[PDB]
Amino acid sequence: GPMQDYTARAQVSEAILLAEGQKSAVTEYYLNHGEWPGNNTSAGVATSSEIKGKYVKSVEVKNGVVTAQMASSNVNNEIKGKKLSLWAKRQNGSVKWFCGQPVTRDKAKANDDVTAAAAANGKKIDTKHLPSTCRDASDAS
Ligand SMILES: [Cl-]
Repeated sequence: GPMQDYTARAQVSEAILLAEGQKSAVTEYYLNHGEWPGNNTSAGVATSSEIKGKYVKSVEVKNGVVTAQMASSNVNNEIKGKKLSLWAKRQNGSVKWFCGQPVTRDKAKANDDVTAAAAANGKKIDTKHLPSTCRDASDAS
């Protein structure tokens, strides 16, 4: 119902905020090297398990894709342990950021494209629990 859906959405908003804190480091890496950072340390951000909050367990950087993982003990059943991603694409004076269900990038260096995450049993936050500003499909432009 509406109380539950609100609770979940509010919790997911914290994951987005924590993931957004990594954007500047990820972009800087890309501009410095002409390719995305493979991992958190290369990007100059904290190890993933240190990027945490009340409702957020971790934030991982993998080939420039920033993926947040919800906690399990104090979040809504439907989002426990589930994930969302942020990723960027060059516009050729700046980058544009995207946010939605989890994605991956196979290589650090191709139109900056990403693909929908393929891990079997996928733990993707349901669309209804994503903010209106975080519903991009993997193929969005
Ligand atoms: Cl937990």
